[PDB]
Amino acid sequence: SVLAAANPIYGRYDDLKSPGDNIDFQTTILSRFDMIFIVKDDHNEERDISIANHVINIHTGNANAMQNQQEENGSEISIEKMKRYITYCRLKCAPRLSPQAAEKLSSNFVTIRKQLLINELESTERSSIPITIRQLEAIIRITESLAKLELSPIAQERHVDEAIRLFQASTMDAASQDPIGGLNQASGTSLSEIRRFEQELKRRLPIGWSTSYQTLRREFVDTHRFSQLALDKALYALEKHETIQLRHQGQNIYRSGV
Amino acid sequence: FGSGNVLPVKIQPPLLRPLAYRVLSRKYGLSIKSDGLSALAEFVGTNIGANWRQGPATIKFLEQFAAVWKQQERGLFIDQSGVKEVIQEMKERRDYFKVINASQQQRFSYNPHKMQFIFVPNKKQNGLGGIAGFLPDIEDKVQMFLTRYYLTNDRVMRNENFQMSITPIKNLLGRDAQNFLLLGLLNKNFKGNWSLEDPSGSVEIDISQTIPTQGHYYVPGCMVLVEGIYYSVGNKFHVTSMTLPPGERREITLETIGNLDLLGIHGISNNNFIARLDKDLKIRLHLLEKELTDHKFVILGANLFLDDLKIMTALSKILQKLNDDPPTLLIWQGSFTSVPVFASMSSRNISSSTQFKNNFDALATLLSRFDNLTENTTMIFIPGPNDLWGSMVSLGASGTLPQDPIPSAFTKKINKVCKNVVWSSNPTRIAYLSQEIVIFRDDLSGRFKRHRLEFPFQKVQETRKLVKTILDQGHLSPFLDSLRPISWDLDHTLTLCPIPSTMVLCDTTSAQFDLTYNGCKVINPGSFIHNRRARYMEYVPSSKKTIQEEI
Amino acid sequence: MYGDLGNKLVLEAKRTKQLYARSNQDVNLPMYHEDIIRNILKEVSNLRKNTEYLKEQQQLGMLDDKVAKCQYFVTLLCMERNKRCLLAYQRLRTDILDSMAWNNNGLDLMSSITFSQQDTNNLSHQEQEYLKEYCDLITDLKSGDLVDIDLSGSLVPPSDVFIDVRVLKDAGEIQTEYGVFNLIKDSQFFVRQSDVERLIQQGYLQKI
Amino acid sequence: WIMNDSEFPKINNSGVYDNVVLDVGVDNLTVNTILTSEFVHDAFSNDALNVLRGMLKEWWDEALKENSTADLLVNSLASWVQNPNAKLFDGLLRYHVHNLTKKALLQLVNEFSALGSTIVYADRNQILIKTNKYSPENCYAY
Amino acid sequence: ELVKSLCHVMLLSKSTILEIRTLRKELLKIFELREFAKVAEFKDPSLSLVVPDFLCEYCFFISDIDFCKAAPESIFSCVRCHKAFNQVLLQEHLIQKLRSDIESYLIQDLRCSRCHKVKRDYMSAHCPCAGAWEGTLPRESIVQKLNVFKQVAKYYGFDILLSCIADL
Amino acid sequence: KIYPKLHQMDMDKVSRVYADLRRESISTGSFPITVRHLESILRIAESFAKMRLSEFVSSYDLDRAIKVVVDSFVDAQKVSVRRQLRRSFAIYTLG
Ligand SMILES: [Zn+2]
Ligand SMILES: [Zn+2]
Repeated sequence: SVLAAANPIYGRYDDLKSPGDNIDFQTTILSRFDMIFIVKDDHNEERDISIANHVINIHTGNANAMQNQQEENGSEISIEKMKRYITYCRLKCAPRLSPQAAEKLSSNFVTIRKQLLINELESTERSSIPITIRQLEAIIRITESLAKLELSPIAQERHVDEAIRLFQASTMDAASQDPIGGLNQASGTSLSEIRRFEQELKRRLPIGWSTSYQTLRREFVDTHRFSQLALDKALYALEKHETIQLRHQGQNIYRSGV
Repeated sequence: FGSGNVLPVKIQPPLLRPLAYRVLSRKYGLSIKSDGLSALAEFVGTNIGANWRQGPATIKFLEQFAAVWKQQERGLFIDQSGVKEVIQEMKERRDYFKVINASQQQRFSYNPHKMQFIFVPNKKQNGLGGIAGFLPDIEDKVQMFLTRYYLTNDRVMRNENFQMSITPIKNLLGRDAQNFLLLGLLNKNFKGNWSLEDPSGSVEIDISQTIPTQGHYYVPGCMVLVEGIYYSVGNKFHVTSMTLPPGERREITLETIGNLDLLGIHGISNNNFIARLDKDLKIRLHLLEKELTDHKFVILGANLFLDDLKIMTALSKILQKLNDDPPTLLIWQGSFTSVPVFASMSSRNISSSTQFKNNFDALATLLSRFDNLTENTTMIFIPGPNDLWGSMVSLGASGTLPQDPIPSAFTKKINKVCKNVVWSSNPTRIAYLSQEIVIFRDDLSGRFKRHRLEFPFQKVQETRKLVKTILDQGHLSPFLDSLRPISWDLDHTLTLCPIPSTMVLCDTTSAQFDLTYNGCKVINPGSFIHNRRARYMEYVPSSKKTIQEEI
Repeated sequence: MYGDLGNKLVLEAKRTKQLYARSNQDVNLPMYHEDIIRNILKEVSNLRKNTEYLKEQQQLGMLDDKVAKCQYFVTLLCMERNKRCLLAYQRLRTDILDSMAWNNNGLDLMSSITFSQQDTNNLSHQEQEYLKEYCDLITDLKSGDLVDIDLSGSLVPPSDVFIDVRVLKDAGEIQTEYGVFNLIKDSQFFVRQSDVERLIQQGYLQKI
Repeated sequence: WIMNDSEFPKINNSGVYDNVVLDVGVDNLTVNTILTSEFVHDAFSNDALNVLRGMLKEWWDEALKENSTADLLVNSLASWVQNPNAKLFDGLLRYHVHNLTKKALLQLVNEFSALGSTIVYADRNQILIKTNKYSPENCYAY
Repeated sequence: ELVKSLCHVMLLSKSTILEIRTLRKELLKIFELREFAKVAEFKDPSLSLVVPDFLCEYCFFISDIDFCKAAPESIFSCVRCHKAFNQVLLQEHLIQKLRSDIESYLIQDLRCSRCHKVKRDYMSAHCPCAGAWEGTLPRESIVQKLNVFKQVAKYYGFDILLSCIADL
Repeated sequence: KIYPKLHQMDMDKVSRVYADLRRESISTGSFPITVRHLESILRIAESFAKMRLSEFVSSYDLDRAIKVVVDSFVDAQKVSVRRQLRRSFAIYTLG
């Protein structure tokens, strides 16, 4: 098995630029990795204080005085015990899938492979992180690995859900970078239509009161101004923390600020 | 156990414990504690005269003491209660009926993997709850509708007719043809299009050429069986047929769930073990029909106004006749005020809460006259839309379904003038011997009529339609959280997986009826006063009813 | 073909037997297999329908008798195999239940205080009923002619008159024949073996 | 949501100020807000709003010409708006009035911000203003 | 507490920060405490319970009343004119506030812990993002709100609100 | 010979300094600050303890390390924001 670590070009991910201009690994090598984790810093104050306290406890000697206790009680095991458990599990068990697990996995593969088509058609450029049959076999392997922990002789939907969630956290998150704006040929008319629609919406709707997506579609599209990409325009306006809020199961669109 | 001997000589337990030990600890039972041993000295000393050299008496006493501990579960250690069980023994040498509110009802979850009900410990018993313990947790909001879907899908999959089978929605993502049987919530997407949703996923629905099965109601927020063809050029399930899940009788439903004492009057259940009982049901069905037709409990017409004078006079005339033959139970239902009571900023007039209090003080005067009705009748109080706490927020509108009883502060001396009075929530469960009755008060027909799917294509038929929808859906709220909010942890109160034997379903917007369906009886009291006529109906546990009118 | 599913059920039984065989202490039965059993029930019902259909199709006289005999025998044999598998599984589970019922000094098991060895929901309803009548049978055995002998007593021979014991769980004063034991936790007793057999069996004492 | 929104915004700029501070009291905010001024699903009807505006304008004009009843009506309109027990009461009307008053207060603070001064506090009845000058004796004209 | 509250008043200057912070450290040297100790930070001793828009019938005045910070002689009397209020009205308004708060908690919306977004499904386990559904109004806030009402109902004699608390 | 330790020290001051340095970097700055810069303050404190041939780090050494780290960050800014950043960071280095 291969465990690899690397940095992007320019050092940081530089979320302002395209994903293809940030990852120098070709599609040939990136298809052989079951899980890819893109790691970023969020610079939050609470997390920074928690990490600072955790790191200072390590240096001042307060680490060991805690750790042994948990390793004693019920929550941690030593390296040698975990090594012996790993070797016992690998030499004793080799689980198998159930008929319902295959049905749940096939639909997830179809969904995650459909999404890539819409993303590639919208961005009019090929995806840097690929989704292939190896990505289905990876989820199968993760399901069986999860089953291996409990020495279970069969893998079921309980393990399938966790494997799917891990795959969504690892690879689908990396694929779905969702660029706010790249100023490329894709959405070229949108470069002005975004401001046009923002002005039309902010003149129609004062700082109070709300509207609906149904009305904001029907009436603003009867004039043939539809672009099929306005789904994320509302979210981008929401990102300003003032223009748009979504409430009531996403039905209600509320004007909250300038 | 006998008396008349010379006198109760006092002796130390040291000379008594060997016999008790040999009889109890060795053979059957154990743990005769020191305090319990001292307690067991008094009763054996009551007849102490010429004993400890006698024959059977002491052995039979110990045998009888063992009888309680085989009968009752009790425990191991014998404590100062030892006299408390001998009180029961001397006791050995109607009842068993209760009214269960929404809050005090036991909670049961359902595990789809195990096809079985799991107990949920009540937070009130163990949790401190001194400041906030009634408040639910967010995880219930995520499982509120999943629990409904699991219960309905189990029943659908155990039906006789089905064995096409129901297919999960996401299993349709690659198919371009064929037929599928989809079961799920009918609702509207955030885009405004009709859609069907199951725990697996969701799909849009086309009604342009749908032919529904007439005979029931198709309101958003309820499970629907649907049939059609899926088109992958877009994402649309073109419907060709629509129906509702079939209903199940309680006799066939109980066998699947075993003999769980859900509304357990036989006993109670905890996290350790559950309770079942079958043999007592036959004898108590015998007792139900053992010439007990004298039992007579009466439901008044709903929505009676205390502030109105004519209503009070009519109620006095009705209680005049009720005094002659006192009903076994008398259920006063409906809103007790003709106007919602709210904060009432204007203090020039008397406050509306004080007016609410005063209107419950005239009841004492009108009721104190009829002494027999006080003496041998139990009254059950049902709230309404315009009562105190709800109207402070909803302002007369209908909101949360679990509605708390009327506060005891503003009604205090009606508990004195009357002997047996119980305040109960809006949905409640009367457990009478081998019978379960459900009390529910809201306007169902208006909300059904207002919200229908309206497919692009004698008044008593509407009553049958309403009954069939309510009974087949197995739930008293076939509506989304938008139309009526629901307390998250109390939703089990509103789910009728076992069909109740007798149903009280009052609706002022629907005419009175008396219908029978798969193992139940549905009655509709309503509109206490109508056309200058005041009506109230009688029902007997032997499945006969009467309507009594008094202009 | 038809019976190939039932074999799986038998396989499960084998695994349970291992847990019964490799058991230093008492164990709990796994979950019931009502879904597999219902599948065999469905397939044997289909076999019954097939036998009926063969009956009519033969009695209208369209088919040779020698031909019909073969499928008749096949259906009969498949039903017999399914019955055998189900009965073997049921008998193994019944034997384990009987062993536990005997190894709790009679008593009503789940209704009264239990040694927490088994969860309520593992057993089937019919198994729960069976356990109840079996416990009642043990009870009215113990009151038979052999009152003096405790038929639910210990099965290890007595060879030590005086033993040292240690209390595991706290409790109050308990009277015994001609004396009293005070069960203060983390305290040691030197007393005769006969007095404390009951308390050791119920987990309030340690060692022997 | 619209009947559960009765909270008003406030400004609470804290510190120690070595300049002069003015404590003004703004009365007639609601009536001034009313007199001054399809897609939206949470708004009151504009026609009835204009009818109310005309009613308030005529009432104010007659109240100016020594009319006691008109003055009483003008004073009691604000009480009438928020009372549910009063008939013709609409929650949308109350929300509309509150939302326009909220905008009016911010506009008034911005108008004060036009000249050299800084807001310290705002409570619909008290406004505290920080002046550029240093002595109270020199702010009579300003 | 006296030294902390005395230093906090001086600290609101924004122009003499260093001078005041040196004196604060020197004063905290008398005690055995360090300048950045958590025990040496100032927090507001009082909570707040504001009932908005109360009407004076004889004054026609809109006033917002806070039942925690405001001193007596102001809770039960109007500001412009010293006319006493009616107590049961105050209790009813407090009850209205409590029930409205409980309702608002019961009708809230869900969100993803990482994708700050609204849940648009009636039956789902988590976000399409690997995450979890959390609440827009956490339980701790409403618990604290129910806590403060109990103290307010006991310092002043409000029998109706005390009964309302115990019927929950 | 010497190996000083960090038994008694002010954790809150260091945590606040690290959080402030992290905040004032993305907002206006081009000097990368991570968890890797939190440990440098402790290393410099141990170095200043070594200079004195002491086996325990005191408050003076930690304060001096914080001052060195803060002065190394402030003086690598633009002339426009340097005066504001120096004033904002001046409360920590009171001595
Ligand atoms: Zn006043
Ligand atoms: Zn997410």
